[PDB]
Amino acid sequence: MIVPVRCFSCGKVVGDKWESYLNLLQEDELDEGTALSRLGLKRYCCRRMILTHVDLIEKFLRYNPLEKR
Amino acid sequence: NQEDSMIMNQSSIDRGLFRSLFFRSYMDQEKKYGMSITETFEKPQRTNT
Amino acid sequence: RGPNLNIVLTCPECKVYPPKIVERFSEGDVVCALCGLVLSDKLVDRVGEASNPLLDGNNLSTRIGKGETTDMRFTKELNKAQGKNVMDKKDNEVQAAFAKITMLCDAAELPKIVKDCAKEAYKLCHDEKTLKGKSMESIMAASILIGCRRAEVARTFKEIQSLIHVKTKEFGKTLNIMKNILRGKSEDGFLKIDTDNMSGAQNLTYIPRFCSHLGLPMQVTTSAEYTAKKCKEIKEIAGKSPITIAVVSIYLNILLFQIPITAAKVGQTLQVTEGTIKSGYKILYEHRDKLVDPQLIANGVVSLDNLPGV
Amino acid sequence: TLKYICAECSSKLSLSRTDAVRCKDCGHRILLKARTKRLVQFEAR
Amino acid sequence: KKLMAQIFFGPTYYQRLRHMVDDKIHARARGPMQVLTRQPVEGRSRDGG
Amino acid sequence: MVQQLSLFGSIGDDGYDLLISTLTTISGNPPLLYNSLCTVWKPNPSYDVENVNSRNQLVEPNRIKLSKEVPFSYLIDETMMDKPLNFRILKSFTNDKIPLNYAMTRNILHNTESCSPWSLQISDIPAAGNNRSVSMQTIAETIILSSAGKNSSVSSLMNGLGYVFEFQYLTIGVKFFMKHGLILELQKIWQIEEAGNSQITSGGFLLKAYINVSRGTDIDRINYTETALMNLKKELQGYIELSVPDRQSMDSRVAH
Ligand SMILES: [Mg+2]
Ligand SMILES: [Zn+2]
Ligand SMILES: [Zn+2]
Ligand SMILES: [Zn+2]
Repeated sequence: MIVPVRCFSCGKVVGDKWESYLNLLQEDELDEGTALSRLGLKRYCCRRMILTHVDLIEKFLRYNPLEKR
Repeated sequence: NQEDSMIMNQSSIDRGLFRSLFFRSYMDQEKKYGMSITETFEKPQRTNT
Repeated sequence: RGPNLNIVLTCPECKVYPPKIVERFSEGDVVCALCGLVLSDKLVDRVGEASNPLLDGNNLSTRIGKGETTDMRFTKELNKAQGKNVMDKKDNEVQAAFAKITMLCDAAELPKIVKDCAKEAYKLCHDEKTLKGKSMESIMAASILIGCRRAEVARTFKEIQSLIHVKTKEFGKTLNIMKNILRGKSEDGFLKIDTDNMSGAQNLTYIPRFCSHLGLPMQVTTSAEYTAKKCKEIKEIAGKSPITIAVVSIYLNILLFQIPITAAKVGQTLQVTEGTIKSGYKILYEHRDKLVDPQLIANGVVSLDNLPGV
Repeated sequence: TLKYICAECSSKLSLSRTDAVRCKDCGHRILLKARTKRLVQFEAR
Repeated sequence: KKLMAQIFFGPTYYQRLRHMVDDKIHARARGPMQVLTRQPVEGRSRDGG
Repeated sequence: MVQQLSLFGSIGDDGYDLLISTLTTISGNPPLLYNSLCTVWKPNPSYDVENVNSRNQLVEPNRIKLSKEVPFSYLIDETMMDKPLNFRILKSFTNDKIPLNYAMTRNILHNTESCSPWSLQISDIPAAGNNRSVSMQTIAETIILSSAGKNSSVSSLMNGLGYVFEFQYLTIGVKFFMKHGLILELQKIWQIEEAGNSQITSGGFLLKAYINVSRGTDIDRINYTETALMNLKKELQGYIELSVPDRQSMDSRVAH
């Protein structure tokens, strides 16, 4: 839904790396493995935590808010 | 983990492995059986209900 | 009168009346809450058929139909058996009248609350000596009108006459007789507060349906409701029929919102004389300030200069 | 008396018992009861 | 200590199935009885037998 | 966690000396004049309480009582110093006239530094089992020894624990310590009020024959004390009747 705060296996904080991962993908033209390595995810548990994350929160956000202030 | 059991990581469970939301919806109606026989939504009181 | 046959379930040790009793459903127990003594155990919380003893009474009957292996000569003889019964002729005719009520409400696509209210109104006004010579279609029409008014889904005499070919005079006579019978039944049994349900005008309930028939927006419908509410304060037009009041308020708000629907089209849709609509608009033209909803002109969605003069 | 929000126009409304359950601004018939004003406690686990 | 055997190790896709033990755990010492047979009722939601 | 195995009765004022002589013959012990000013505290009605406790068991609010002696110089009205303190002084106490009054009991309660010793007793309704021939009640009691501070009055301490004063009574009587730990008390009770004292035991003495057992789980001890009470009852038949009083009477819970 939204990127997890920590890696499930080891507990490395990965929730701060999602925007930089997307930026390395879309404006530095790196492939995903080099992007993960540049973020510093060397364990494949941490690599799949970002690589396999499906970020459904903007799909949820395209709907109008039910309570609007 | 014998006979198809599995050992899951409690630390991974704490960090959110396979955590899920469960939603259950309860639907209720107020219906009019007759003239004065009508259901109504209100907070009931033990003195008169 | 008669035997008591009532179980008063009290704690035999606390000796407190009224007893403080907890019915523990999950444990199947009834306990005294003061001391915890179990008074009665093995509590009883599908297999039959539903029957409401208010609509068709305490009538229990089963029909005969084809099974897995059924010869048709035996079914035809048994079907004539239930028909050739003299004890339940009144039950048969009241069920036929309920069937007519249901088919009329289905042809009108009225809701189930209207069907139930009309059926109960017919059952309460049935077999009354004051209602014997009136025609059955008039009984049906008056019961349908009473059901609509009681469900606040009120239609008009023109609607019920479009459904049922009934003469207007004895329709009104039947409606008056059944209203008297229903008030007598309410006084005899359970008493009901009217709170403006049987009222003859009910002009606020006709605005949304007529606006839907004309294809008007929701804000135009709400402004027409406000205008129809404020027309009651006007003495000269409060004596008019509620249909006419609703139609002239709707037409005034149509002219206010520049909806391209002519008075002839409104009259053809709502079965009101175009001259009557024009006269109502020309007499409500004088009271423009009170009728038109004030925050509409405050927000500027409409202006009072849009209405054509007389 | 009690606070409701329309389904799609997100308008705030106050309803009593005798009020019909409909939206007054756009005419929609689906209203959601408002989020409670009290603080709600969640363990962060 | 090192395990004498080396372990086949790596990511695998797993699915959380909807049979949770909390939706299936059920016990009844005494409870409601059926209307007809006055036997314990059916279902864990009805505190049955 | 004591249990009181108890029987109750009453006598008139005329038969008081006859019962004193009879019980002297029964026990071999002279009667013992005693008093205990009992002050009763109920939970504060301005305090919203929960029916549950720290655990998940739901309980009723209960009146909890504080009892202590009063010196007999405070009960002598400056006219009977000469007669010694014995069973004979209870014949004079028949009416509502008691020298201990509401002002002085208020002075005792408010301590107007250190406070006198008290006994804090909490008692529930007796057991509902209709198979015991004697009234069995459960009493939990502490001994409040001393107090200090600027807020050292025992009434304000009871307020701090959350209990306000409801009523108080002074009981004066004589007791016998007879065979095998049976305490039989014979007492008058006066309610102490600002409107005036009132003799609750009007025209007679109340009788309470009780045995304290530390472990009510010990069924052998319970049965032994019960059959000692019935032995006393059999010995006392013909003259006075011992019977179990009402559990609704012995209940000290706050009704609502
Ligand atoms: Mg299996
Ligand atoms: Zn990791
Ligand atoms: Zn009880
Ligand atoms: Zn809306």
